[PDB]
Amino acid sequence: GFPTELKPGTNQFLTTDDGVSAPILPNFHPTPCIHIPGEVRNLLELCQVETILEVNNVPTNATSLMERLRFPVSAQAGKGELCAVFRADPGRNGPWQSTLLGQLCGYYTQWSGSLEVTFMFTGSFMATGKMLIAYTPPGGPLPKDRATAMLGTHVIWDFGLQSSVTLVIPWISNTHYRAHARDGVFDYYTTGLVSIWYQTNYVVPIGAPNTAYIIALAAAQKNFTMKLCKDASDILQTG
Amino acid sequence: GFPTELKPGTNQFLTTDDGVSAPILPNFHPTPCIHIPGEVRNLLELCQVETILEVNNVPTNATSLMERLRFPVSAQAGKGELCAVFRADPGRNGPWQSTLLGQLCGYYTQWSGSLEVTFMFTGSFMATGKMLIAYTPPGGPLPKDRATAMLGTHVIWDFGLQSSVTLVIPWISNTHYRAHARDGVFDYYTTGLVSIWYQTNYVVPIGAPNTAYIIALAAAQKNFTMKLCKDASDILQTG
Amino acid sequence: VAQLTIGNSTITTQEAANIIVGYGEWPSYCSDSDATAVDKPTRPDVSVNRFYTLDTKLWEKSSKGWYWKFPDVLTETGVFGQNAQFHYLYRSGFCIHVQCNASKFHQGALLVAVLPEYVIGTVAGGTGTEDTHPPYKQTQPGADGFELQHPYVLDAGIPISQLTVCPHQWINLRTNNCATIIVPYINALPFDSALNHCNFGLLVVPISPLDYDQGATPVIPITITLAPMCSEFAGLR
Amino acid sequence: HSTAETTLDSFFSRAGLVGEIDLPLKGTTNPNGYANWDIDITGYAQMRRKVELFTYMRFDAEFTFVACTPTGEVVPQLLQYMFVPPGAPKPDSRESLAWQTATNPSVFVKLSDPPAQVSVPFMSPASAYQWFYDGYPTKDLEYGAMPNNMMGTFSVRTVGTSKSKYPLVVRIYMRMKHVRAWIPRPMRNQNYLFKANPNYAGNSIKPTGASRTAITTL
Amino acid sequence: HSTAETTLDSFFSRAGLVGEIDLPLKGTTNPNGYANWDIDITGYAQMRRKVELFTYMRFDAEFTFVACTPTGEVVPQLLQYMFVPPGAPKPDSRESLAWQTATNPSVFVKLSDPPAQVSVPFMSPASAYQWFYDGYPTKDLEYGAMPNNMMGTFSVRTVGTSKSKYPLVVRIYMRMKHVRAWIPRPMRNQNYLFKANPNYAGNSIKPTGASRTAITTL
Repeated sequence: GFPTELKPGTNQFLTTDDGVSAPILPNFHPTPCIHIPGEVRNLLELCQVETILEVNNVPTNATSLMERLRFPVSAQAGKGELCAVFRADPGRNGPWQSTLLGQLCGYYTQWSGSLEVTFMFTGSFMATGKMLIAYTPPGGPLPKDRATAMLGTHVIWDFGLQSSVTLVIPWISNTHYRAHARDGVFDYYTTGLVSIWYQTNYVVPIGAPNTAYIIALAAAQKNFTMKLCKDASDILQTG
Repeated sequence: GFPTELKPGTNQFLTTDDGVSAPILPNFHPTPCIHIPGEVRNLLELCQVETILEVNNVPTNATSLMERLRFPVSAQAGKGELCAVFRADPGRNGPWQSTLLGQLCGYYTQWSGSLEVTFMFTGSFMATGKMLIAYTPPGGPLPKDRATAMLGTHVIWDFGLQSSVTLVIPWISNTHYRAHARDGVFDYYTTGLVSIWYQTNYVVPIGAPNTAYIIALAAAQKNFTMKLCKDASDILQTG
Repeated sequence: VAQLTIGNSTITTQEAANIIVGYGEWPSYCSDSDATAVDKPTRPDVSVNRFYTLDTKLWEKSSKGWYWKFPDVLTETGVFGQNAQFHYLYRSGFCIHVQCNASKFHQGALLVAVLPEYVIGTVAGGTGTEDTHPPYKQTQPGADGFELQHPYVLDAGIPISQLTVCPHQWINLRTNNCATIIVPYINALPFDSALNHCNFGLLVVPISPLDYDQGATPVIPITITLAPMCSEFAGLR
Repeated sequence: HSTAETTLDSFFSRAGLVGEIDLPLKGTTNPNGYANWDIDITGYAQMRRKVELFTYMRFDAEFTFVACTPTGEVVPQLLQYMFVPPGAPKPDSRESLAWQTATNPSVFVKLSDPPAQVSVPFMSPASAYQWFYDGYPTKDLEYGAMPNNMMGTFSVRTVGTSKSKYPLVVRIYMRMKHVRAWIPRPMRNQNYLFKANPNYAGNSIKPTGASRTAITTL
Repeated sequence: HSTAETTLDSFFSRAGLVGEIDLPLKGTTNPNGYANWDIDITGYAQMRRKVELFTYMRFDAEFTFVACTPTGEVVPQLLQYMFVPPGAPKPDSRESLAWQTATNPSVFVKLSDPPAQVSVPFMSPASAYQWFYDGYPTKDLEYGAMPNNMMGTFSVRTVGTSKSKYPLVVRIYMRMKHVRAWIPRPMRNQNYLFKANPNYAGNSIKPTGASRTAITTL
């Protein structure tokens, strides 16, 4: 015959070896693939979709779960008051878990790209005012007050003019490794922060509700990426 | 020699692997194939052949078995009366078992195509009358009477004019799977139905028999097909 | 503002807000080289394809949300429900239009999305040990629709917070009132049953609750008007 | 700069464990030295939720068989793995004639011989496997049942007329290949209760993710 | 749209079981640790009726041998499979010189070695194997006897001068390849009684298929 020497790894079964195997049904002609709308090809398509960010992830009472989707603003809040705050940690617990992006980050170990949060005011049409939305890069501590946050990368939002506004998070990178307990977790540290302060108070004419809610929607830019498939889940197929 | 690694499936015997094996008699020159009439190449050739359909599959009495091949029409039958009925189920029990098509469907699991039944009046030449032949697609219940069947896809047949007539069954598809008892059977459901009613009565002059028979012949169109070889039989080679 | 007509149906609607053509595809027909090229499938144009205006649902502060099934919603309604029933197969695209009528003194936000193969899952007894299957009134509510009981998980164990991944459109009272969506035929087969399979379900839920000061109308009428696109049928019975 | 890892195929590759057969000598479990395993890709826990991200899918499966005694030992015993396509009858006994029906692919291999491995095609008579079906097949218990999603059964047994001399354990891995998916949908956020439907616990309805005290504290 | 499966070759492929040799230690069956098997393709029950659909046929056969002890065990025993072409003399004993006649192809293999496998040509001196012969070879018992349809004999035995130490069982599979058929004919609708002729039971003459009550009821 033809001279050969078998090399180590012969007869082994690698769960990730993508070789070919013998077709059980050689003659079978599987029913032809026809056209179906919205085919997905690469998960990052999904990551660029706006999902509701449960910033108000505080109520747990079963019947108030719908409340996590929206946080509110009211007349009672005085100028300068801090409305709300959260981090730019897509994969870690908290707000991002609600977004689709967050859930997909979970099947991966590393990632990086620019994010993008959009705020939607759902209050009465007659209401007006200004909100200051500031981003404090990783490391920078949550600004003491409105004015100090006013010096950072911020955006004055007048929902009297535009009902929507989108903020871009320049960058977030879950790359810095951590071996705490005895379980190694490739964690953030890049917990960028997004604060939101009442630049002015909530103003309304008689006849309009003195409270309104807002909805956070997030997605990642086209420059987003992920690495290291890592299946992990609390939800599994029960016996 | 030449470096090689054996992959799983090595040394296995697949009853369907169509590889090559060593010729026991290398020098032997087998007697040359000469020309023989009517060579068959693909079974579907056979399926397009007209075979007698035992519509009248009722007598079992050994000496009356020849009766299954033909059903009759007579003077006694009044206008509108239902002469006969059956389904368009090539592979299932009943009438189709007699046709060659039926028997071939048995060695296969799935199939689909247009069928074609031809009726032959074998009565006296002096007889005349009309028969209504209607097809009720799958789902549609056997028409109550002649008139309601008259509204469906039908054909008035005057055997006073033409002794033959051929009906086409647009489509039949044994594709809908069924796991009843604990034995999974890819069954019809497409039991299309073919009804036949005495549009007019049987008319004859003195001297001619008041009964005549008819013969059903079926085959499938050229658009017929079958899938999944499945050997099955009640008749086997005895010990 | 202007009014469009399709036969005997004439709706008064706004010029042309942003429409959402689900999955970037337009409800088209199906060519001759298919599964049933013999039983040439008749395509309704006349009355069958026009503007149906379903029984308006009333938005409330406590409203949890609503959903209808397709084509179920219409198999009861008019000459279209006529075809869907006495016919063997069906494929059809849809133009859905949803509008509210509220004063500039009401506030709210309704997410309106379409979800293929919307399979309802009930509570399962409560403790999780009862294999109770959703009724027929819950699986195919008709033209009255049905109310969610667990909006957060869309009565099916899925976050609504992620429903935007489906052909959706928003209706924020302080900006718009009408939302429109074009839906193509979506199924693993060219044709299918119109009474057994509901290719999809229209979802409309209050993400930001309805609100107003005492004295303003307490219920905001939501009017769903919809029209069949390139609808086809085969095998009459 | 590359995004090869975020593709469908990349996401669904890897041969996961989806089945495990026990063939004890003395036992309540599979007493006839044989077993039938209807192909369930949910066999790998993590799987269900991953696929249930899409409405429709299509793919081929590569099966690799790992057999040994409970302690993971290798012994001189021959085995028959039979694949009964959907629609074909599974063996009711250790001598059912199904074991010899040519139309049921079978593969033989010694425990010593490395893993057995075969590819199985896209069976479904439909254009795609569909994880969700909003209807019934022509209040009911047939709701959400798309049967045309059956891949088939795998029948395993010791070769020979007599019971095997050793206690055996077969493990079935499955790599999904050539994947295509359509219509993406909300990621299951509630615990699964049944293998058939999406029903959840209406008491234990938990918030998608970790909660906190105030919306002003981190 | 494709009709590859309905071809002759497709229909007749698959290696079916057509033979089984028993070589017990203590026994009434094959007491001399050897056996002769004249090639019968009817060995696979289902076969007879399938081929008897045609009048004439032609083909090659691929034989695969499966040997083990009754429990399907593998043991260190060597075996000789001898093919005696038609016209060649089969061995009358475990020491017949036929076993050593070069003109009788023989193949040796250990039970451990995977299945033995060889192809056998279209033997027949005629242009085709013919399942039906309406005559006699130059009331009789030679009716329907087309002898020129013999493929040959397969003689099996344990290697060595002495009986084997183990009880053995050989199984012979046969895949038919390169098939050509002529003159199709009515599908046997009655039960077979003999391997030679088409004789049937003249009392038990059953209707081709399932009967019903009236021709107006379904």
